[PDB]
Amino acid sequence: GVEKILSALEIPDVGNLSQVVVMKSKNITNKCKMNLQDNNGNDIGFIGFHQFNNIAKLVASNWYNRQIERSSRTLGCSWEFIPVDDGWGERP
Amino acid sequence: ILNTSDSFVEEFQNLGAISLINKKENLSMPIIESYEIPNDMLGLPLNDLNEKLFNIYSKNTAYFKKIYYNFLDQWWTQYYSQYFDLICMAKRSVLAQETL
Amino acid sequence: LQYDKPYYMLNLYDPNKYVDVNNVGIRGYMYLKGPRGSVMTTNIYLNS
Amino acid sequence: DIVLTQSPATLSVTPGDDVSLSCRASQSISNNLHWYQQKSHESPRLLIKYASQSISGIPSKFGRGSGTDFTLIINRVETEDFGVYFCQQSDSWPYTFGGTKLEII
Amino acid sequence: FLNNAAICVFESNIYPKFISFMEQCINNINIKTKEFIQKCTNINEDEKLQLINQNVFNSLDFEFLNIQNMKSLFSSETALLIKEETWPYELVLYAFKEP
Amino acid sequence: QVQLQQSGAELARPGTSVKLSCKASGYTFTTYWIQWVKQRPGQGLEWIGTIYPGDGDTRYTQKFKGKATLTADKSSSTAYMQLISLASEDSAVYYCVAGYDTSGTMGYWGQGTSVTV
Amino acid sequence: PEEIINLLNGNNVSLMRSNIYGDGLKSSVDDFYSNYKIPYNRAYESNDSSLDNVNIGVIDNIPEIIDVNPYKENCDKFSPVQKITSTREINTNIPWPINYLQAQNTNNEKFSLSSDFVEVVSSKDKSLVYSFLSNVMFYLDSIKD
Amino acid sequence: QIQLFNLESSKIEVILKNAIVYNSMYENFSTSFWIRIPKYFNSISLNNEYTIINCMENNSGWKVSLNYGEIIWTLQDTQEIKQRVVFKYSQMINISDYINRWIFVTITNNRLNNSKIYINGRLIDQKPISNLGNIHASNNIMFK
Ligand SMILES: [Mg+2]
Repeated sequence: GVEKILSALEIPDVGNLSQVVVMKSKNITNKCKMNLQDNNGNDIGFIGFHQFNNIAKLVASNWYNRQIERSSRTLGCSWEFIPVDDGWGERP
Repeated sequence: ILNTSDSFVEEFQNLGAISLINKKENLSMPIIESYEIPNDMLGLPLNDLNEKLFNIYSKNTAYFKKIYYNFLDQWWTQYYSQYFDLICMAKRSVLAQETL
Repeated sequence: LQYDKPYYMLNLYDPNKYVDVNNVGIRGYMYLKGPRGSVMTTNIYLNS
Repeated sequence: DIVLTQSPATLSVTPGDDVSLSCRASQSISNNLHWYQQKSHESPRLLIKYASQSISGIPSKFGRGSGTDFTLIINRVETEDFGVYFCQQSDSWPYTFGGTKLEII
Repeated sequence: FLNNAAICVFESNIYPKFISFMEQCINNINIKTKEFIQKCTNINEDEKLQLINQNVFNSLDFEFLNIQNMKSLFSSETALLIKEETWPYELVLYAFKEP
Repeated sequence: QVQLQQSGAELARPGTSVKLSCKASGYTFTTYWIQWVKQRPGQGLEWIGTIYPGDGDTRYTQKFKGKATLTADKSSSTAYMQLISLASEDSAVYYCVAGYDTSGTMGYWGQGTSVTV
Repeated sequence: PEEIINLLNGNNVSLMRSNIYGDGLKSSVDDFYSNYKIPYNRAYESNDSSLDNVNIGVIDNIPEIIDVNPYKENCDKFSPVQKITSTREINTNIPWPINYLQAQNTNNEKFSLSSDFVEVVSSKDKSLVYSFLSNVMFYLDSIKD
Repeated sequence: QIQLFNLESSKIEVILKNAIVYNSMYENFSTSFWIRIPKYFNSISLNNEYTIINCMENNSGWKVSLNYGEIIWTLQDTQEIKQRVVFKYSQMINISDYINRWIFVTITNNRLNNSKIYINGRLIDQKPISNLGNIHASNNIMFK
């Protein structure tokens, strides 16, 4: 399947699995994209989600690579990183 | 519409957008609830008065937002309806000329 | 955006979902779980 | 309504001694209580406003209490400090009083 | 053109009357609040002054006009789909390396 | 400074009526509650009622409901109390007062009106 | 049509008749806005997500209802709703937008573009169609010989 | 990125040249800046307008002030005739684009037509300032 389900692995257990992430800044510049790549420089696809039964799993999909930038279909692989800030300051 | 002149564009510029429609005045002023403050707070102390005045203040702000939404709904129902009528009629005119 | 900094995640297609991990390991997966919930102080703020 | 029970009914004091006048409220009134002194043939005089606040040039030996238990301290009773002491509440509209009689031994 | 004309009508004809009604309302509210706070028994004049200044309403408390929200009203999903189906792109070649 | 002056008729027959007055000066007459206190000779204080002259807000105690009638004239800075159906129990000294920080308290005192029924 | 615009002239003869169709919804002359009191209380204090609590797995695990214990009177007599569409017939001397719109349609195989609405609606042919395509008519004129 | 606290020593002063201080009735002018306003937590911030950027001199000039979900631009002539424009953002919302986020504010002032306030490059509000007379701004701009 083109949809590769992402997983959280032990750091000493990654081995030769696909882990190299290329970051992208799209316009502030809040919109962030993450294209996954194996250790051979090939594209695994952008990191978004896909529906498997009830659960929408985090997935590297090359279908995003087939979509033009800024298209609505690219809003699934667009992410927002939120650090703890003293201006927001709710309980972590 | 505004075709009585030799140029519609300058007439629109002069007379504003409101001149495009036929029913200019349709707004009805909503009735308010007359403002009253409860009488049990006359003898309240300082600290225990302030934070309930806070609640009443937020109430008044919410009431203001509600009145604004009433005006917005009036605009959409009474005014923008005629402009969407104009949109559809102009599109039909475009289609007729294209057919010609 | 900085290295070595912890960031909670938001997905722009479904802002009301947050990233959660079902199980750790190759046999596990990570998915978007909702709702986020609401944090509030009355008459001041009520946010996700 | 609010009832102010004041104690003692009458008191005898040596000049130069500390005294306490107890004012008990049937309901909680925060600090909305006020102490007054009334001498012979004279109208009462405001001593300390609120639970504990100084007024003009009243002797600097008064003011104490909150809630339902209030006390009028007097650090050094002098000869002119004879008279009736009253406490009143300004929380509820009834606006009740009490009564105590400070005499000097 | 006609959407912008209608929004201009809201800004030029409806919003002013909303503003007039709102200041008519807030004048009454401010008068009532000031008189009530002066009626208060268990606070002094400084507290009355600061509390009146605390809970006054000015013209800024009801200036809700946001032209960008008005414009975004018509930014429906269907409009987005039409925009992306009718943009001038007739060919956009992409190429990448899958495993 | 603030001063309060009361007159009263000071002498009346049982069953008749009387109207005591209280003139205020030195402050804004319409910003302080003005209250009346009854004191029988040698007894303690007895609260009667309070008037706000800003908009004429009356509030009485239940014991002096039909006896006392409180009014105030905005233009003359005068607060009046009317005692009607006078009996022997009304012979007392009557004070009209208003506070200076807490409007409910009595800070500044009038000279009093001694009535005799 | 909800109403019909009859465009007359000075001599009061029908030059054209245009249709205006209604929405089909019921109408009320009561003017809701003028009588509505905006609530002060009880509404003082809406995410794009409503079906989150629908769990497809557990629902798919619920067995079908087999042994039905029917409730005898579970339905009403179905009453159809009928509607009589009324048509108004209103006259005017100043052309309406629908008048100008209808003037741009012709069933004639051979027609001619014109920028004169009165001439188009009063045509004695009647093969003239109202058009505001100024450049098109200009170019068609330039090559007429 | 500059952080200004509610302290007297947390301030930035700009002494302007005498040839660029505003004193006119007809000269249009604009301002722009990126501001990050933290969320309001206390009720004491309710109905508490506080200036952050100050260019007022004897009640004449311009100031940028803040309030509970309010960015306020204030113009005032020498006759104490003043006009205020506002951008309001609510704190009662699931996810906000303005609360504790960097916002690009732009205020344009046409002395003949209107004063307009834009947020993130989009027109937000406008008020007619054509009824304002002569405005004499400050010789310095105060950020505090
Ligand atoms: Mg999917």
